[PDB]
Amino acid sequence: TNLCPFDEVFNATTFASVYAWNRKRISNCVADYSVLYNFAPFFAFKCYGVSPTKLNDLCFTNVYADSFVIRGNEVSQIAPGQTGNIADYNYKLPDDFTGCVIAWNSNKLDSTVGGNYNYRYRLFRKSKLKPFERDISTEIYQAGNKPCNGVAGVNCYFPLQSYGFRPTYGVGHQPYRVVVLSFELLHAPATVCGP
Amino acid sequence: STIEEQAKTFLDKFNHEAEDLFYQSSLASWNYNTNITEENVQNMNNAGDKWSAFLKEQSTLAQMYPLQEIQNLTVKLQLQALQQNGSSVLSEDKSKRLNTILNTMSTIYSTGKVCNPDNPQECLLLEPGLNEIMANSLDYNERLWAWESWRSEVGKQLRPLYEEYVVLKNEMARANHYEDYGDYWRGDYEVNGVDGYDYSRGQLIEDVEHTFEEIKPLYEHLHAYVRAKLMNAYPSYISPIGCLPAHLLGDMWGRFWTNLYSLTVPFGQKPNIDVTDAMVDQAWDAQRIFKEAEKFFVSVGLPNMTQGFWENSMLTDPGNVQKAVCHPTAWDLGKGDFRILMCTKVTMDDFLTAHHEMGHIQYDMAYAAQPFLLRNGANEGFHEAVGEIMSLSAATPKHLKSIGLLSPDFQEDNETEINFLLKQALTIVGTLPFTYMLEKWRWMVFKGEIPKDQWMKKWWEMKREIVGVVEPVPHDETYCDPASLFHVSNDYSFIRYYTRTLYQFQFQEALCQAAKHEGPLHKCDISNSTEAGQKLFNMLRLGKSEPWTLALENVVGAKNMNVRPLLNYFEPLFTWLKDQNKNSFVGWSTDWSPYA
Ligand SMILES: *[C@@H]1O[C@H](CO[C@@H]2O[C@@H](C)[C@@H](O)[C@@H](O)[C@@H]2O)[C@@H](O[C@@H]2O[C@H](CO)[C@@H](O)[C@H](O)[C@H]2NC(C)=O)[C@H](O)[C@H]1NC(C)=O
Ligand SMILES: *[C@@H]1O[C@H](CO)[C@@H](O[C@@H]2O[C@H](CO)[C@@H](O)[C@H](O)[C@H]2NC(C)=O)[C@H](O)[C@H]1NC(C)=O
Ligand SMILES: *[C@@H]1O[C@H](CO)[C@@H](O)[C@H](O)[C@H]1NC(C)=O
Ligand SMILES: *[C@@H]1O[C@H](CO)[C@@H](O)[C@H](O)[C@H]1NC(C)=O
Ligand SMILES: *[C@@H]1O[C@H](CO)[C@@H](O)[C@H](O)[C@H]1NC(C)=O
Ligand SMILES: *[C@@H]1O[C@H](CO)[C@@H](O)[C@H](O)[C@H]1NC(C)=O
Ligand SMILES: *[C@@H]1O[C@H](CO)[C@@H](O)[C@H](O)[C@H]1NC(C)=O
Ligand SMILES: [Zn+2]
Repeated sequence: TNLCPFDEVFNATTFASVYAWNRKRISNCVADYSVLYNFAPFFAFKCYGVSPTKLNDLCFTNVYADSFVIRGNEVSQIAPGQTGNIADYNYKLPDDFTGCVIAWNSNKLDSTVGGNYNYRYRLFRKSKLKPFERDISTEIYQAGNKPCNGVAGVNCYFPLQSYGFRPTYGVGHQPYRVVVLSFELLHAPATVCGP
Repeated sequence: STIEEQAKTFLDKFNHEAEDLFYQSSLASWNYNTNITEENVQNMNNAGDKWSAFLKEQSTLAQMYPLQEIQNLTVKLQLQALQQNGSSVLSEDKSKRLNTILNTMSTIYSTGKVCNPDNPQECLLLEPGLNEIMANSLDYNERLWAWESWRSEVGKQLRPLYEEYVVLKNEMARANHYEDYGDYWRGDYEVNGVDGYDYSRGQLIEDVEHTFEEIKPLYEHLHAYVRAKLMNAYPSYISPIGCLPAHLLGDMWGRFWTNLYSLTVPFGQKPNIDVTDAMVDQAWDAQRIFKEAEKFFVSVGLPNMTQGFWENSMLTDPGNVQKAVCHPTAWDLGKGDFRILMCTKVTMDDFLTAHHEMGHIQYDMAYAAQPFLLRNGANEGFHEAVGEIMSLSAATPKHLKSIGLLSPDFQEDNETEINFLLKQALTIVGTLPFTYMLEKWRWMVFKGEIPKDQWMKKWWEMKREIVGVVEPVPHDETYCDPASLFHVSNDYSFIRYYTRTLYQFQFQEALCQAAKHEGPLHKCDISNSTEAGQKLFNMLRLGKSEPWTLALENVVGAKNMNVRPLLNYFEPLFTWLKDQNKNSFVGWSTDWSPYA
């Protein structure tokens, strides 16, 4: 039996940034919900649409795993119907989202003295993201009426800022690795489910 | 895009950046304060320069959003903070001269030594030596020698510098669209824009005189009592109808009358309330003290301390290998980092200082959600007010009984209450006239009502008429007596102490009324009162987002400063002073001087 490889999307070395969240497909496998309760400390295991207990005896079409790390006081924005810098400009979920959100503290391997400026988020954007959309653009945000012509300067700002995690911040500024799972059902026959 | 969006975006980018730079500066300063080493000094100096450079650059980049097109009052205070010009309005030569004058005055104050008329190799400085003489000596001549020497071998060297400093600061204030430097200082209390909560810069003065008029009688009675009991230690040196000489007040400048408790004790026989022996015999340490103080704050609804507070903070002297500055301070590094640096010992004073510092920490934690520039007290007199009001309840005998100290069959007599009230009055009520006189003198000097050739004459006339203190030796126009104080040699404000002293008792009265307390106000404990915690937290969380008038109204229900709560606290002492002063003269005469 080919088990679902939920061992590389939950235990990788380096996770993606907020503005470049990775998406890995999981299909044609057998569920391993038991090992999911490893890494016992969970800051959140909120689920939507379906109950965690009944997720075992359910067959779907495709399961998507999205991974990124956000600060402590911003985990609340990973949920339907939320507004904020993370929700509007980085990651948006639909109002009818079905799945679970998993978050746990990571201030042991995602922080360093001096600052971990390898994780960055989008701060300014002209529009607001529609649900499930990425944007790896790096143009200069025009905050005025005079064109910037792709350089920095008055009323022209770089869109991406860097967190700078340090291992002495609080439980709201400390890093938190967040993995969200989405369940979709299509006209194709259901295959992704265990015994 | 209107100016509103352009200002909002600029502030939104400034407030991520400032957070990182301030954190790294605060971490460097904390590392220096824990380890006094050359490498740490280098890191502190190298990290406290990027902050200044970035602040100046953003202030220069924030002058293009005029404050008449912006209509949000939350974005108009950040721009007010960021648009201050300071000393940048001056030329390069003027700024260099001002910095040199300030540094020279600070150096002369710090490294200042007076030397004896006797053998000239052994001679002292202020700390220690010139404070031990002023605090623990009963000789009339030695105190006079110290008082005259400090103002003779230091005061001469600041007047030529203070003249140019006054001129340059007035020119800078006028260039920054003000009236003088005193108006610049008063601008902290200025509120405009919000209807019904305005406060002009000139109204602060009038409020100060209005409060001092009501404060006058209690201070006059206390002055008469201190004069009456101070004539026993100096039988032939104090006039029954005159003013108290300046070198007999228990302090170098007479700021506090605390060191007169040994000479002016109401009932000497009865001890005071001390729990040092009880703490020692119960095996108490710094951890126990801070846990009890934490339980005190938990009892009123305020939250716990952060887990990082216990691990990242130093509460005991490291020892001999490490060298640190043993000054009790509360640190708000930002981004969730709260630390307390204090060399705790097993003493009642440290027990109260722990509550004071944790009150500061709670105040800092309250407004962590506000923007960076608004993360401060509403005015310059709330942080100490909160500390003192939270410290006051800890010294009550009932709270001591609650925490298992002091025997549970203690008889709280009606004489230890008088002793405690007089001890509190010697340090709370005896400093308001001094602060008022000093601030009024500096304000009049800045405005120009006092010409340059009348500084000392006006200073001594004001001290004689307001405070009730007469100089022991005549002073000409060559001395500069006010500059001998730390807060005058180093550029600092002084009315914040008066303002905080009036604020603290208003806060205490409001919280005790909210706690359903019955009896005298000085027997009040706010423990086990959720309402008194919510009422305070409603103001603690605002920060600078709202004017100080609204913040004061949110707690005390009033609109401005008041002195009735202060005089209610000292009411039994006031009645006792009337009872004891029946056969004495209440008041002083300006004419009498010791050298007349
Ligand atoms: C603050 O209150 C605690 C808890 O007391 C309880 O809650 C009160 C509101 C009231 O309803 C009491 O009757 C309750 O017992 C006090 O702690 C108790 O103190 C008494 C002293 O008589 C002691 O016998 C109990 O064992 C204590 N309970 C504990 C430690 O859990 C505390 O003394 C109060 N602090 C004050 C009044 O300053
Ligand atoms: C701070 O100082 C700068 C100059 O150092 C001021 O900028 C000038 O202000 C005057 C005032 O009318 C204008 O005429 C100039 O056009 C401004 N720019 C320059 C380059 O001179 C600035 O206004 C000052 N800030 C405040 C709050 O007064
Ligand atoms: C996660 O990876 C680490 C690194 O080798 C390993 O020690 C640990 O056992 C892994 N945990 C799981 C649940 O796979
Ligand atoms: C002021 O700016 C803040 C910043 O978001 C905004 O929430 C608030 O609504 C603004 N005030 C008004 C009256 O619109
Ligand atoms: C504060 O800490 C104590 C002991 O750690 C705990 O019992 C209490 O529940 C905490 N308070 C809150 C509000 O969590
Ligand atoms: C502080 O102590 C010494 C210098 O006194 C220093 O070498 C050491 O690294 C410091 N300890 C810390 C930072 O924990
Ligand atoms: C204290 O109480 C006693 C007993 O009533 C009374 O005689 C005395 O005047 C009161 N005041 C003082 C200061 O002792
Ligand atoms: Zn304080």
